[PDB]
Amino acid sequence: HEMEKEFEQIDKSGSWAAIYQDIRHEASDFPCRVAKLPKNKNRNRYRDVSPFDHSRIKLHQEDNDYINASLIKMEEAQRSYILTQGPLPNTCGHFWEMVWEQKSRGVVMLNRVMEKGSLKCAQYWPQKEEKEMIFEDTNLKLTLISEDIKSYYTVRQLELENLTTQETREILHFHYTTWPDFGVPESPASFLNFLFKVRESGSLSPEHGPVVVHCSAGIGRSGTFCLADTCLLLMDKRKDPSSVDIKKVLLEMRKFRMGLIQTADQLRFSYLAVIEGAKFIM
Ligand SMILES: [Mg+2]
Repeated sequence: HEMEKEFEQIDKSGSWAAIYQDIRHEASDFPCRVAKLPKNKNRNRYRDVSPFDHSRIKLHQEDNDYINASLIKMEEAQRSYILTQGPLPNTCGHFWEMVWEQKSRGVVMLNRVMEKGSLKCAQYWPQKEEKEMIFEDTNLKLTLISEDIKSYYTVRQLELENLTTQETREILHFHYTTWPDFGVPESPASFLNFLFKVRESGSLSPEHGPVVVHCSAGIGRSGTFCLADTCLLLMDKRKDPSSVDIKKVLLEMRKFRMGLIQTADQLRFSYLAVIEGAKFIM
């Protein structure tokens, strides 16, 4: 591989910081007028992280249609993802309305609810079978049916019911529970095993709505997930897999949501995950 020796070169020169700065400078800037309306102030977890108007997900019920979520439609890779912030105590109803309305089958969570003793996401799913959640604003019920708890991630079977129609769906909740408190994983092996399990589930199939991916702001770890998955798809489809340019792919993604990949260490980690995943995509 070359991005393999190309990885070596960037490591060698200590230019991750510079390459990452270049991405920030080159990234698209589109308007986020709706996210910034006064009435949406309490629907944003971070004032500095907003969906662009052109790609935001719109809620369908008769109220206010806004949720901080973006559709990332990766044209060449042929896969779409919704990236969204960790829901707030007042937007869990909206979050599950989005999953229903967009026909998602999987939700991918990349943080723990509390990290370093600080809350990063509301408890937006039920931890106990007998204590289901009812979101009275959006008329949805959510029940934990089972979970498969593993050392580095947990997969939950959730039943989401539209209480208006009594229709139900099974939603798979893929929760990577072991991202470090500071920095990125030393090795991408667990992250890749996690991604491959999400893939294996069918949750990323074009038969279903886009997978919902989140972390706390929905741009950093979430960025890393969608970037690695898309690069690996492009290296599998493209006539010559060495032509896939991770910085170009990330700029393409950032036409859909700002800020994806939040640090130079995250950008390095994405490269490393894609290089290692490729060996596995053998
Ligand atoms: Mg119990």
